[PDB]
Amino acid sequence: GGWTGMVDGWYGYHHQNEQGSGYAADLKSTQNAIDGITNKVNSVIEKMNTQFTAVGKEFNHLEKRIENLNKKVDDGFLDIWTYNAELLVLLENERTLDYHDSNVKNLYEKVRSQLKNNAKEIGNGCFEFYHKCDNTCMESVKNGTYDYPKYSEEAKLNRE
Amino acid sequence: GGWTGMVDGWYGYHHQNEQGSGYAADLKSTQNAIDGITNKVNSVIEKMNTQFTAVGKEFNHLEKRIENLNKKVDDGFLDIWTYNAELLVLLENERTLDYHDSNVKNLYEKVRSQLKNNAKEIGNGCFEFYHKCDNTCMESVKNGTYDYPKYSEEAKLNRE
Amino acid sequence: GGWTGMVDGWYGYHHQNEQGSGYAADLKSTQNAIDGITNKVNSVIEKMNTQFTAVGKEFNHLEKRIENLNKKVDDGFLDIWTYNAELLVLLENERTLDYHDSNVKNLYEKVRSQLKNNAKEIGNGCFEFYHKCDNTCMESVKNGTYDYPKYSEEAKLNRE
Amino acid sequence: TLCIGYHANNSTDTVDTVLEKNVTVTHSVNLLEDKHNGKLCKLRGVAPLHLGKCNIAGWILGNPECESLSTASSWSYIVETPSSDNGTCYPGDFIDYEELREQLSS
Amino acid sequence: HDCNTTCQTPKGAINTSLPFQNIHPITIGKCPKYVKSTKLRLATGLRNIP
Ligand SMILES: *[C@@H]1O[C@H](CO[C@@H]2O[C@@H](C)[C@@H](O)[C@@H](O)[C@@H]2O)[C@@H](O)[C@H](O)[C@H]1NC(C)=O
Ligand SMILES: *[C@@H]1O[C@H](CO)[C@@H](O)[C@H](O)[C@H]1NC(C)=O
Ligand SMILES: *[C@@H]1O[C@H](CO)[C@@H](O)[C@H](O)[C@H]1NC(C)=O
Repeated sequence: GGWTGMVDGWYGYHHQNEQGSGYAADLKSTQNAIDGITNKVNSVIEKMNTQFTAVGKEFNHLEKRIENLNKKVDDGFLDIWTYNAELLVLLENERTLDYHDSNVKNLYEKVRSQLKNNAKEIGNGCFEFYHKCDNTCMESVKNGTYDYPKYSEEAKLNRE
Repeated sequence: GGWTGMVDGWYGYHHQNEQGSGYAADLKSTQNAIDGITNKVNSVIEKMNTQFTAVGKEFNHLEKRIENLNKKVDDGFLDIWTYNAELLVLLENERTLDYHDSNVKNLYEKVRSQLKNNAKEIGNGCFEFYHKCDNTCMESVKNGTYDYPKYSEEAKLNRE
Repeated sequence: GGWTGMVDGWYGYHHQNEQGSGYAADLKSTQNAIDGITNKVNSVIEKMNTQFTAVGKEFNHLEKRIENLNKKVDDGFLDIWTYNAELLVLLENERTLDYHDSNVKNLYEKVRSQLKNNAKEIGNGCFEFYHKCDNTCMESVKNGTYDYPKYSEEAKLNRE
Repeated sequence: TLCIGYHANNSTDTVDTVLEKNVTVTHSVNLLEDKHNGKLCKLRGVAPLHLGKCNIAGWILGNPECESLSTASSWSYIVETPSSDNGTCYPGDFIDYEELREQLSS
Repeated sequence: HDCNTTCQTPKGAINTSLPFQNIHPITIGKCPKYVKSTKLRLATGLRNIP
């Protein structure tokens, strides 16, 4: 589940260590996610460019066949737009939710890649360090700069 | 390839151990897959809500231009629906097949997560246990309750 | 980033070892990717099957309402096709790019599966062998036949 | 050993997708109807008005050969055969015939 | 015939509820849309590869 206490972006990290605890949004991921979503929503709206029209038409009592043709035209257009719009919404909502799931999955893998054998994969997005990992260490991991070799000795000594 | 002998659901497990062998559907996965597919098929059909119409129109020999307009209307609607329907089917069939592939991929990962270093990943969806894993053990793995620590000693002793 | 020097297919490998270096396309992957893309492009074009039509219609000055109906018909069809076409292109371009990303991701995993503990995952699609892996060894890996057990002794000796 | 797999059967049903063609699948449905029952039915609970060998002009004017037709109190649609030749028997212009046919259709 | 439908074509009534039909372009009723396609087969299952 998500963090109702994390309101500075869509995705982010929470930590607990010897020196303290808290959370922060991962704004590289969140901003990319935002640009993705923003472009998507705008394309849905911005591409549907209409012109000035006048829909209503008037016919007399001896023109029933023409009025009915006009109705036929309105009905076909109405069914097409209503149906396509429902499918577009349903399809995009599933894709949107998968996109979001992708972005957070990517962050997990980036962290795992840096930590390698110096942390346990436990669950709830958590990596349990096998060595002391203080605030400097955790910021280094979040920023993509974890210097794995300097922590590998401690990680194995705490397991041997 | 799939199991032609497994007809109690779309996804499931097969095992062989000291106490016996056989297979069973994973009904958590299968039911979720079913609800997904059912909602998808129903949305495709259930959203296309039409009204009572009468398509045919009649014109005389001095109304050729109107009859031709009526044809123009029928043809445009026909091309739109035929084309969109073909794309919808082709697109959804690919998405459907990916969805199914996703659900079974997810089951593999859940098992791998529980087994960790107590089984070898060999292929054909198989995890080879490095320790005796009897019917109780395998049911525990399938149900998400494998008690990894009680099998880790045996798994390493059979490898050391 | 890609290789501007690799022009014999969309996906492939590059290597460096004691006996030499170079690259080659993975044509199993590239051909499958091509068939996928070819079928996709062709379905977009080949399914939109039109008939012989004549669009223009002529009306006199006392038929303004009919001419306007004809315009209404042309405009509705135009808005539908323009919009759907833009969405189809935008949607497919994203799916196309994901498809390509999938195919190359799959190749990485196939290699990783064969190499197991005999190579380090370093990045830029690279697996660093922990043992001598000459041209015969690398071709064996690319072809799906790496005989892992014959290299595992050397790989651990170079790490112990 | 514990293995994760999936269902297979004897289905020969194939579908096409955007990336591949003739894919055999285990379960499949149509979105397309290609059957009808071969009958003209009551529409929304009301019977059609069948005119036999007469067309509407014949029926409404009283062509002598349409005398055998029954009078419907209501109808959902009108059915004429491709051979509904008995119409106007004294030649002339039936004015606004198409509009009358539309008004009497239901 | 003494039968009842929701959609009627000249070749006979349509009994059914799927979104498209390829029976006839001229219909009366709460009808499926006419298409030129001969097959709109939507997979519900997985690839049948034994
Ligand atoms: C797609 O399949 C259609 C149905 O044919 C069946 O599957 C193919 C792959 C062959 O095994 C055939 O003997 C089967 O009956 C074919 O009519 C069609 O031509 C195939 N591809 C196309 C559309 O050309
Ligand atoms: C439609 O036909 C059924 C018999 O199949 C009958 O029971 C029902 O009453 C009929 N409906 C109407 C409106 O006549
Ligand atoms: C045909 O209509 C009857 C109602 O009279 C309904 O019970 C039956 O399921 C329909 N058949 C199909 C194939 O939809």
